[PDB]
Amino acid sequence: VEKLLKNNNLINILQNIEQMDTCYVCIRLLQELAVIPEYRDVIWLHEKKFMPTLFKILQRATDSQLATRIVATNSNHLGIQLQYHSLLLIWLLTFNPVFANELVQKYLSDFLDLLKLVKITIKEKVSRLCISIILQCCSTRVKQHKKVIKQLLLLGNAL
Amino acid sequence: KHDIKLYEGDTDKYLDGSGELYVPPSGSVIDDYVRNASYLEERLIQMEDATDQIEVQKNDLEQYRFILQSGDEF
Repeated sequence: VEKLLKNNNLINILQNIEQMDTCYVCIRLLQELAVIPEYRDVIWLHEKKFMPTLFKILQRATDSQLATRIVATNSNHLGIQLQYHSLLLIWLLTFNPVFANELVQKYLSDFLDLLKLVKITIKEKVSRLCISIILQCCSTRVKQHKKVIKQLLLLGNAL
Repeated sequence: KHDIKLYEGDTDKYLDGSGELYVPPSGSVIDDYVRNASYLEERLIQMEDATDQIEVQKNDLEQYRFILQSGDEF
């Protein structure tokens, strides 16, 4: 799992999102492995490569109106899964107390966007997970939770 | 506040000119709309009370400006 992560070819396929097929499979392979506690630690090492792309799918959904139907990612089954997978991969790493503190400090801009997802969707899959990922980082267990809470409430209009 | 009389005219439809325009072809996120109105409203009611308060003080003082001047001379 660590080795497969370091490589060029599997991450290149994952990086592309303008072919639904490529991204869909890749995020799922990563995420499925993340269920088992041990991988979470190695998967986080290679984070900085996949993670902006995972954020890009989520942002991309917020900007394109649900009032229409496109076949790429809307309110139809394909889109619903893409968003879900990305958020699920995230949620899993964030369960570890240190990782979650580290997530907020690096990914801050991208992180605030979760609030937005909850609002535009009706999908109970997309929304539960956005709120949950925030809840984990706001937790008592997490180091420097007082700081993260200020940052969220103030900038992101969380309250 | 605006000195505007009640508008009803009772439209949800998008077919009409006014229908298309005062009612979006976009969806309805009930939270978003509530928020849009709440914040402006908080400023406005605070504003009106101020306007009234300021106006009464200015008016009293303007009236009695001249009064005290006349009285200084008598």
